[PDB]
Amino acid sequence: MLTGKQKRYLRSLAHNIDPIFQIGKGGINENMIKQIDDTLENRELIKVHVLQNNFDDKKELAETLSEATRSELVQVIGSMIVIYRESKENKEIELP
Repeated sequence: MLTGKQKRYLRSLAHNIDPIFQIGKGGINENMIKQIDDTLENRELIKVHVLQNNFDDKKELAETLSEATRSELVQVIGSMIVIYRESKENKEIELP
C-alpha cells in the first residue's frame, strides 16, 4: 500500500508521535498486536515500541508486524517502529 515517497512524508509524522502499543522483548506477540490491531485500526499512523533490542532484528519483526498490521513500515526508530495502516477514515493523512 505505501510507496517510497509516502514513507518519507509519513515516516516524519509518526516520528514526533508516541507509541501506545509496546511489544515485549521476546519479539512480536499477537496479544500485543491484538491491542495494536484496534489501536492502528482506529488511527492512520502507528508508531510501535518493540523491545527486540537488536536493530536488524527489530526490522525483521516489521516483516511480521507490517504483514500482520496490513500496513507498511515507513521506518523504524531504535525500539520504535513507524508504520502506516491503510486508509479507512478520512484523517488528515498524506501519501503522494
